[PDB]
Amino acid sequence: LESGSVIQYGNTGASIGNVMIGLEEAKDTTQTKAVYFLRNETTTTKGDYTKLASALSSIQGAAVSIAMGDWTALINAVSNDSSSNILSSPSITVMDNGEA
Amino acid sequence: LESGSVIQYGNTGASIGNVMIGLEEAKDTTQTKAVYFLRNETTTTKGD
Repeated sequence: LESGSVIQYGNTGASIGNVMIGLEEAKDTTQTKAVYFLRNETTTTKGDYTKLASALSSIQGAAVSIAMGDWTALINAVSNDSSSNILSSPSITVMDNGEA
Repeated sequence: LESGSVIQYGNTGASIGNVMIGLEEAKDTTQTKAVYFLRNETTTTKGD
């Protein structure tokens, strides 16, 4: 994020840019005025988790981030299996040449 | 939550990311101005 460099794949249910930006917006911020006649008018503000919540909403399986110095590697991996088995038996009794 | 790492499964009726974020938003927060000429203008706020 210091530059705009990404190796991005949108096929996976998680994009690295959205994850990184949402992580950034969730940090605590200090707007220190230093309007020095109140010499040190700082402030603190808790971050917002909306972008991070939206980024992780569709993730199925493993999505693990590893930081190694101004470079983040996101690994995604999942395996899905499903089975279905249905039996139905309707029956009716009629007379010859009649509709049922 | 320090990173974005999750091993998430939505089939279950509970997703870990939503649980963790909701737990975080329910904590007590201190917006300490330290606008030092009231040297220590703190505040406290109950979580949602």
